[PDB]
Amino acid sequence: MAGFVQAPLSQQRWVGGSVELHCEAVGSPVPEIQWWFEGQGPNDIMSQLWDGARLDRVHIHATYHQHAASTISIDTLVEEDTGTYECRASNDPDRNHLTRAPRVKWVRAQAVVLVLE
Amino acid sequence: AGFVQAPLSQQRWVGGSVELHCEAVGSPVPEIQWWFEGQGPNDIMSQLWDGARLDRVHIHATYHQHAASTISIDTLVEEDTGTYECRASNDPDRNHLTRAPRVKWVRAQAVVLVLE
Repeated sequence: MAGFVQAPLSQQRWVGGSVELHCEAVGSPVPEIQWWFEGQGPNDIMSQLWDGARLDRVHIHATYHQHAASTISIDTLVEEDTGTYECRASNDPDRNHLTRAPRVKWVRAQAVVLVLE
Repeated sequence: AGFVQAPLSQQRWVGGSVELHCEAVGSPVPEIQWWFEGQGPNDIMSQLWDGARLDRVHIHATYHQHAASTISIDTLVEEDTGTYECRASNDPDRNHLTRAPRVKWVRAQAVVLVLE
């Protein structure tokens, strides 16, 4: 299984600033970490963030020696960066792809980021 | 509200016990709840309560400066296996006095596996 030894921390930032969130997890094998995001307002749903997202303002750096560590950074914040950021970790062999054995659950830990003008 | 410590996944034995811990900050000091979802595509997340499962589940919390909460489970059985979720919020409407603006609580999860 996979478990968190550090969760990302909620924070309030300013339009034009930056934010950095950190996540750490253990397991054997060493788990993979992904970052996911959900905006405000009942239209928005959780989707995966990727290195280079949002016009290359989002950056993800990860290492996997002995334990999983991952940092997500966002340049030059705008208001719509506001929302819930979620770190997910798993060492399930089928987590990528499958096959209709349909469904690895990743453990999740959340931080809310509020961007004010 | 944010977490400064999430619960940690662990593997235990039928007949054993487990203890999960959660810590969160905010101002006002946020409330913490624990929720649980079993394995197998039938199961959905539901709130755990102090005394649950025939009084095998106990929840102790304190809210001075920061929110700290511990859930303990006595005498484990296989169906205690699943995902345990700590939720935290300091939203004034979270104990949802009908007022229809749907508070989101921040969540942090640990998986507990109970093997025979």
